[PDB]
Amino acid sequence: QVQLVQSGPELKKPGETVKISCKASGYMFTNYGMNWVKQAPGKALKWMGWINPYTGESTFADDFKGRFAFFLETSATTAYLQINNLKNEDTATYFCARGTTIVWAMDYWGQGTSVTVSSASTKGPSVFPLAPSSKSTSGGTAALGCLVKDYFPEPVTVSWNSGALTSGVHTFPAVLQSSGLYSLSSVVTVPSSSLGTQTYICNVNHKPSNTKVDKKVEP
Amino acid sequence: ELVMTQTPLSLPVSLGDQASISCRSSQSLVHSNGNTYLHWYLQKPGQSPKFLIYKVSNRFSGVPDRFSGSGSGTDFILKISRVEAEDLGVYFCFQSTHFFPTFGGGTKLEIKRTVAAPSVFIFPPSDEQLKSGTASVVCLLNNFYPREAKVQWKVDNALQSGNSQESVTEQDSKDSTYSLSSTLTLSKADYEKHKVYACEVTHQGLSSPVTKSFNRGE
Ligand SMILES: CC(=O)[C@H]1CC[C@H]2[C@@H]3CCC4=CC(=O)CC[C@]4(C)[C@H]3CC[C@]12C
Repeated sequence: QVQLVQSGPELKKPGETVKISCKASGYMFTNYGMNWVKQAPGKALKWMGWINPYTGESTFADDFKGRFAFFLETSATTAYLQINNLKNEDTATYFCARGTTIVWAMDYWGQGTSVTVSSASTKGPSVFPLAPSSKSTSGGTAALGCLVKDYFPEPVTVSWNSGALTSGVHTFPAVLQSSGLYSLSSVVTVPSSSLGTQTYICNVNHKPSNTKVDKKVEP
Repeated sequence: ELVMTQTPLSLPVSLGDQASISCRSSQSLVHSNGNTYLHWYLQKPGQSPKFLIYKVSNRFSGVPDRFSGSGSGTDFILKISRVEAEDLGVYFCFQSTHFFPTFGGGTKLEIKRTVAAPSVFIFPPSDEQLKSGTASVVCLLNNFYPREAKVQWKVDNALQSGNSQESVTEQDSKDSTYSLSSTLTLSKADYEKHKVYACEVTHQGLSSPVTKSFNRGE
């Protein structure tokens, strides 16, 4: 079906350029507009502009007249956004969204690319088992998880047992401490009966620092 | 330059009840060609937006029947009748009649439900973490409502201050509860100066405060 899959998280110094991509599939690419939407943390969506891939032509909204460009690679069905001379105001999530021109609305959206602009250097997390306390012998549900500690910038991606354990999982919003760095926890609930059955690995990816980590959580 | 206003910013509704987000506009959204190009998206926590309604009153494919939109000129309503747990999210109106297209500021739909008491857990710091030179203690409150919860730390039965952090999840998409983590962070040395670590939870669902604790080195 229609899929828009955008490139990963970016961390860039102020003044540098960024180029974000968005690969489309499952339809004639040249036949539909490509729109870009900005989303600052906890703020509303903003329509930046679109590129008409059939004419190669770009329109920008007032705020994004200036340091912003759209590019295409029709052969490879990818659209790009490039921001340059980056400011802190650009730290945000950027979305491409197919422009269904027959009713002047975007219909399919990419998953979002998160860009942090900072003078500071990527710092990768440490991961610690939050180890379950309920003895497998007794009943009820037992709780367990991973403490993903001391990283910059946002986001990190937590899954469990390589994304094949999703039920009962809570990954908390990241929070800051005085260190200037982020921490969070991902916890899961599981029948205490199964802690002595099968294993629990949490899989933490933090892409701006290129750390992929697996942690075996156990008694 | 048109303005696109949404009301409210925050709309609590209970399950099965109806919800009206409204969206005004500084100028008519009728095109000189006859159409109204007003649309709605829903953005669920973490996820990218979903197409709901196009041209004022049309469900996009797959969008359930209990969503409907209406209005004309400057005033539009989105009505979710018989509200459900997964309608939780932020709703935006989007106009593309006049250049340049704009979004409303969004309405956060919140589900109202009966009180539910937390499941409380506690995790001592890991050996691994200690080896590196700090202790973090974590206290988990699982599956509760309302958001409000007082979490207190007793270290050897002395109350703590401004050395822990709270994080709360967004409302759950199936049962509409919250989950919370409180994390006390001490230096390895500080941690070893003491023996009993406890988080005491106070909450509307609990008839009296529940305490979870451990003694060091278990
Ligand atoms: C006003 C006008 O001439 C029309 C002609 C084609 C239209 C565009 C077609 C593509 C499109 C898709 C969107 O999702 C936003 C609206 C837009 C960007 C439309 C806005 C109004 C346009 C620019």
